[PDB]
Amino acid sequence: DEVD
Amino acid sequence: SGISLDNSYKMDYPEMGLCIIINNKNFHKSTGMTSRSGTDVDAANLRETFRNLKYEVRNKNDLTREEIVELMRDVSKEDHSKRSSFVCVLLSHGEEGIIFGTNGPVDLKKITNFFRGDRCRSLTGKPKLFIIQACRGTELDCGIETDDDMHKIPVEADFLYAYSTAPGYYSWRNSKDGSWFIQSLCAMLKQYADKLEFMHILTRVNRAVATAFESFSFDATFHAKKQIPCIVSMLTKELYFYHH
Repeated sequence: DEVD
Repeated sequence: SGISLDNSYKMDYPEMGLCIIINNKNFHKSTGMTSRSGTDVDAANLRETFRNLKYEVRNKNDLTREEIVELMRDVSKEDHSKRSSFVCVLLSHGEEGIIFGTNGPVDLKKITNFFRGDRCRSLTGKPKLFIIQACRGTELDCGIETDDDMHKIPVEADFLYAYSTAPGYYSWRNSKDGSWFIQSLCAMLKQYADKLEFMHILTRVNRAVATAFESFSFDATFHAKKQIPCIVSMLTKELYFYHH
């Protein structure tokens, strides 16, 4: 999980 | 003839319309923006989903801020007379009201303005859908356990903005599965596009993202976080991807  | 109702958009034009997908994965080193691992899965999922909805899909990868504006300008200058609608999907880094080109930011208003009722006449009165997978800020959702005057239309009318996250919040993307929102959007369009109205499909996407996903991180600041999409509608009629 990563954020934009 | 018989009684006629006009509560839904005319979606029986010779073509459904264009589906422009801007997939920005790799960013210029000087911007300091990270590579968007998993966006490839999103772009492929969207291409297949919209192809099945009979849209003329055009996939564009790693576009600069100049190339995004040029593409949007050129597309808005095309003759959409025989097209029912217009769809644009933006997959990139972002901030509130901003989407990132590979070398810098573009105001979302600059992109959408090209399609205004007065600027793109062949799309006037037709639904213009903007699906945005990008952050809208840096907030994290911690979650919770469960007189009469009588021929004009507004230039901002007939637009739908399907944002991946609420205003001011980060948007989540899984490196292997793709983004939470796009995964959910494609799944709901595949199952319900021939059955439900678009706002109802988007409401199912809201539920899917809200219930089935939670972040996992070794960093406490980014662990166990939630997300809720944001449907922004300026539509004047109901939208069904099918017709009689």
